[PDB]
Amino acid sequence: KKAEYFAKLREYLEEYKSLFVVGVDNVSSQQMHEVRKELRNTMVRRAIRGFLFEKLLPFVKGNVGFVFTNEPLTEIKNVIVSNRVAAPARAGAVAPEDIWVRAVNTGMEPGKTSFFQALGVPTKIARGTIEIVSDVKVVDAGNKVGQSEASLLNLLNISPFTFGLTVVQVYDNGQVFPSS
Amino acid sequence: MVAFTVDQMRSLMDKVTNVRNMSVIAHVDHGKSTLTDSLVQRAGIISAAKAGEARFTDTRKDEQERGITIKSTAISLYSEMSDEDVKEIKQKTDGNSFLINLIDSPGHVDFSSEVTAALRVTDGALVVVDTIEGVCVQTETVLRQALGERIKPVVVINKVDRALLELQVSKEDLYQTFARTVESVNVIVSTYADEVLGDVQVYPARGTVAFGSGLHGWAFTIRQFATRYAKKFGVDKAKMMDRLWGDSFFNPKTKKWTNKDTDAEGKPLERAFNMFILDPIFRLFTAIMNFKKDEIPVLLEKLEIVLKGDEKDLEGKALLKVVMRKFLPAADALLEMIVLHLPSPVTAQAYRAEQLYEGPADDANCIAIKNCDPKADLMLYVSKMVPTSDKGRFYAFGRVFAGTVKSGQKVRIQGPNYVPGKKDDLFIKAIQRVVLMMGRFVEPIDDCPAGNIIGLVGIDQFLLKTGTLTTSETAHNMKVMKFSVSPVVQVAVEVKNANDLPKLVEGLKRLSKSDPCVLTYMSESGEHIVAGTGELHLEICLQDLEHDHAGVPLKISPPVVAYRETVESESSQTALSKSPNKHNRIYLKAEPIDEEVSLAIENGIINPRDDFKARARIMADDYGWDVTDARKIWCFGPDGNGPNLVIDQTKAVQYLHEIKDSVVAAFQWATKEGPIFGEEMRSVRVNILDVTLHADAIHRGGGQIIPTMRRATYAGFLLADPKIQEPVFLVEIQCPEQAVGGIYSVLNKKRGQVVSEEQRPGTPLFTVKAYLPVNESFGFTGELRQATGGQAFPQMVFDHWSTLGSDPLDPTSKAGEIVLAARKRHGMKEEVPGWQEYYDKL
Amino acid sequence: IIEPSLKALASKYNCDKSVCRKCYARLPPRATNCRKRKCGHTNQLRPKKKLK
Amino acid sequence: LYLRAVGGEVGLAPKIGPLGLSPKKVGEDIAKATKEKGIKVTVQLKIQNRQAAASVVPSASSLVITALKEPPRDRKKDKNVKHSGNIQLDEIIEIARQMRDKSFGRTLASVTKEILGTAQSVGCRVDFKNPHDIIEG
RNA sequence: UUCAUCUAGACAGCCGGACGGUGGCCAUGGAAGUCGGAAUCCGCUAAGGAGUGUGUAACAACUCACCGGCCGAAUGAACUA
Ligand SMILES: Nc1nc2c(ncn2[C@@H]2O[C@H](COP(=O)(O)OP(=O)(O)OP(=O)(O)O)[C@@H](O)[C@H]2O)c(=O)[nH]1
Ligand SMILES: [Mg+2]
Ligand SMILES: [Mg+2]
Ligand SMILES: [Mg+2]
Ligand SMILES: [Mg+2]
Ligand SMILES: [Mg+2]
Ligand SMILES: [Mg+2]
Ligand SMILES: [Mg+2]
Ligand SMILES: [Mg+2]
Ligand SMILES: [Mg+2]
Ligand SMILES: [Mg+2]
Ligand SMILES: [Mg+2]
Ligand SMILES: [Mg+2]
Ligand SMILES: [Mg+2]
Ligand SMILES: [Mg+2]
Ligand SMILES: [Mg+2]
Ligand SMILES: [Zn+2]
Repeated sequence: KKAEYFAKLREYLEEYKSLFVVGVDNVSSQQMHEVRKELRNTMVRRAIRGFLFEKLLPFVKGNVGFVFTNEPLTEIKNVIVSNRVAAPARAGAVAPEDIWVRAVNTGMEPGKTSFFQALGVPTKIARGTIEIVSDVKVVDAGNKVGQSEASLLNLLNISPFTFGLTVVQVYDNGQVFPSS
Repeated sequence: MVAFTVDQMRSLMDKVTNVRNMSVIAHVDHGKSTLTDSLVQRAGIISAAKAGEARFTDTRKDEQERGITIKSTAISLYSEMSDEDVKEIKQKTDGNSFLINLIDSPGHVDFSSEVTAALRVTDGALVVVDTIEGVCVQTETVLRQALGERIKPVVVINKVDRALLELQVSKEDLYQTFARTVESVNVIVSTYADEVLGDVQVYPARGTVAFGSGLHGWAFTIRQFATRYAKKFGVDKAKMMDRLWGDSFFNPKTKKWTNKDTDAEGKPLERAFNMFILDPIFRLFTAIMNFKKDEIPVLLEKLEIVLKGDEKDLEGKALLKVVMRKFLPAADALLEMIVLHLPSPVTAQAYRAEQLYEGPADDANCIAIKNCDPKADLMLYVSKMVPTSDKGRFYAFGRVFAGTVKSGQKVRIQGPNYVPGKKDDLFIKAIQRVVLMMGRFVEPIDDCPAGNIIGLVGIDQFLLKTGTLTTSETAHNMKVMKFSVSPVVQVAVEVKNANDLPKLVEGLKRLSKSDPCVLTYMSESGEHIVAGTGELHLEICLQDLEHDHAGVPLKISPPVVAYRETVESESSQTALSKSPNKHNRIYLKAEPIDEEVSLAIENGIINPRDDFKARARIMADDYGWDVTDARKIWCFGPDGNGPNLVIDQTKAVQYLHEIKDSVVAAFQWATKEGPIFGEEMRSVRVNILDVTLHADAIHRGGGQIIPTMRRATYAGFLLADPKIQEPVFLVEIQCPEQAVGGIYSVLNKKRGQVVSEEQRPGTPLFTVKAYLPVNESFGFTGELRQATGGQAFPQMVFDHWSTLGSDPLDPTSKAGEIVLAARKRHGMKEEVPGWQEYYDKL
Repeated sequence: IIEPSLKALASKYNCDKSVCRKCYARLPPRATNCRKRKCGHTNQLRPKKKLK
Repeated sequence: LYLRAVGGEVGLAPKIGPLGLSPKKVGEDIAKATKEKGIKVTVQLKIQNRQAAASVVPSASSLVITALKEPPRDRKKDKNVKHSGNIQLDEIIEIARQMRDKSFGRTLASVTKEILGTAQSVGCRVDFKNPHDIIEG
């Protein structure tokens, strides 16, 4: 029964003629159940030392997984970030960008300025909903994200920091090709 | 600052456009009844000297030493202005002297009755807001209460002296809190303000916000500062007074204005608000609290000081109190925002008319109200009734919207129940004296136009709480003016000595008059109950009773609760009692009534004075019930009219018509005081199976049928699994979403269950309704308040009766421990007579 | 109102802890036994209760 | 673009609808057009823009099997349990399950169906847990 | 003393994911994993329970199992005296 899954991840051996190595930095499981609709880890790095050929093994550490489709190797290179994470943090997270906001109406009902006041943002009410005046930045590059500030952007005001679905390298029927 | 004249104020009541009918509004210890003090100085009344703490609209002696306004006392004031200021009125105006009709108001939730009373007779509102405490929970509720009758608000952010000293605040954050406040104040407006104005939002640059500390004596607004300093830079006011609020700065060494934070290439520039509207004031705190006196004068002189015969020999913090009151005196900021931005009676009655009219909202008088017409038939609402200063006799306090009112004038008073058609709350007597009011001294005036608030001595024999008196035959009333607190906390009042009772029953009548929603009534259980809106509100109402209205010693007690004796079985045996005269016998069983149909007479569909053949027909079909057993009914009970009935089920029996007299007699002695504990009963039917009457007559009187029957039915009661019906309230509360969880948390500890959970659109403001057993309901409202942070406003009414699956007859159970003590207190014994007595086993 | 960032910072020192069920002592939130010997370092530890 | 919950016949609303400039009465009466075999718990969907009502009916997988039962029912006249599970009608189960957006990352036409039949929660449906390696569609 | 996991990479620690049918059916004024009862099934799967905690009025958003990362060599649990 762990018989069964030693045998399973060595189960689908070679199968194909060209491939693509990828990374799983901050990507959903719903975000994966998407890509598999289009058809077109260390228990494996010894699989190759076993069934040998290739010397492609120095490319693996971090959260890595694998794809296969033999069609034009850039015809698939476009469903890559066809997914577009733009994950708005979990409940508060780290600062990978430089924060800012500008004026405009927000179309939200004026009962949510509760968050606004918690960050020293001047606000007024017009046309019925929350317009913002005199826009400012929350705090500097690489600094604090309060549950206040996150709680504001994260779900109130869709304005995230993208955590894309990337890809590192590829073997083109015998040797490997860095980028596009 | 000099007091002017009784009939001089009478003369400007004619110039309606210069009248300001408004109130003050804030959360409890926010500074308003001291704020008012600073204005009646600028009308003579109070000494400008150490008379800024004996707050005058706190007329009451307990209002004065508890330091909280209790009743919404009132005062009208005469005021001077300068022509330079009286141009900026976008409503027709007349001269340079105005009359402010104000109500300083209590701001506890228990007293929201006094503020809704204060608003209904006013057009404007001045909301006070502590800087430190900001906008607390009651501010939001009394803001809702103003827009509820469409009042225009203007704000003043107060006790900013707390901001400087206790909070060691810098300049920008202090501004930032001002920003933080005004933002949250307008989000209240954009939800409840009537979507008929829009212009009712509040912003400081538009001159609808002030800043100060009414205790220390001073206030300002950006407009009062706009002119004051635009007179030297020679530049304008309009675009200038936009540059002082918000992100717009100046940057000296560059000498031209800015747009956004602008940074000035490192360490940015401060808002016009900071170095140019507060750099004066902060230096006063810093350079006189830190005692820099050698700096004090020539810094005093840089910014236009003046001293006194004692104030120069008076340095910091008693200095700051004394210098800044002279720097930016209070009324100047206030009169500005009140005369400029608050609606005169004519500019206000025209949109509050149609909604404030009981009859057709275009009635011939509502016309003359919109016009603020002082010549129509007199049209006036009395909102409160205020103690006389003699023994218990009440001016009536309202505002008139049409015609005039003269001392000695015949008038029809139309109470809350009147319609123009027939005999209703219509008394037709005259007014002894019209009189306009101050800090309880009133000044008799003989004639008063429309659009002003006044008193009225000569009535209150004819009013009970509120009323609307007119001069036209068919002038409809005014809408009934419901407040957000309903009379929920309640106790029973008995008089300590046995004979003061007459003084106690007039006191309740006199008490009902005083507070707009104190209730007093006789209960089914036979008590005088005095109900209020909070455990605190009830305190004062009884203080006012034990001393003034009743003036006798009386002690209070939780009210006794009315149960009913009922059945839920069909006689675990049959039943037979005999007589003293052991010659006659009755046989019967007793069964429960479908609670559906016991209602059917409680709602008056089956009655004794009516006739059967219809009694029979109705009950048979739909009521899981018989057709001929609904013909041979004999009587109701108790009181001849109650929901416990009898019918005949016996064979060719001896002499039933000459005891039908005496069987209903005993039936009535059993239905208002039965077994378990002698309360009235409901929902049990009794059917008679055989009867053995003696012969002759005198061996069958009432004296032998009624002692058997009352005996012979109690027997049939305890057989049929006796149960008691506890009374249940239907309670509705309006609560915001935030603390809505505190409602369900109390409802189950107090054994409630919700019927409907719903929200008002846009509002948070849910309104949950539930069934509350009154047994588990005492102190409930006060504990719901703490469970909600005061953000809940319950409103209870009786709904129905309910049995209990806990068992009554056992004293251990939590439905028999209730009537455990019901006997001991009532004066009875330990257990309740077993069915073995009342049943002659033979 | 303590600003949310530091309401949780202090909450970590005062509110978010564990205590001993028979020694009453205050103990690190993840800790497994009590450090005080009077209770013989009993493992019976509850978390320190929190407010509202 | 919004969505609703279980409604049999009729339908609270304006807590979210009146603030959205919609006269909520014209929509709650119209919401009984997508809600009426057919009276059970079903999801809804409304997506409009500054106008009158525009609301649709969604493919609640729970609902399809319920109509595919003895749809004879009365509201509160039953008072026991909604054990309305009638004949599995495995073909109609497939048509509904096929119509279900071919969602759940549908590998097979049957990969969608194995989720539907697995709702032995819904009722008897003559056989709970149908076969595994069978014919397909 | 007994039984377990680990170079096919364990234990701790730190980091990424924690799905879809679907708010599953019973009921509930309201119960969407998280008052509760019963069906504890399935699909996509490197994996995710018809859901181990906080929380909501109900959702939310935080959480864990469960799946990978990083580190590379030993660790875990119930017991006895
Ligand atoms: N530091 C400071 N304290 C103030 C200021 N204004 C009022 N207070 C204090 O606040 C307290 C309550 O205010 P009051 O004016 O007496 O009455 P109110 O609070 O407006 O009305 P109630 O709801 O009936 O209590 C008083 O005891 C004052 O001492 C102020 O401007 N600065
Ligand atoms: Mg006084
Ligand atoms: Mg007194
Ligand atoms: Mg006061
Ligand atoms: Mg305080
Ligand atoms: Mg008196
Ligand atoms: Mg019957
Ligand atoms: Mg009922
Ligand atoms: Mg612990
Ligand atoms: Mg590990
Ligand atoms: Mg799911
Ligand atoms: Mg549930
Ligand atoms: Mg829950
Ligand atoms: Mg499975
Ligand atoms: Mg969730
Ligand atoms: Mg984890
Ligand atoms: Zn210990």
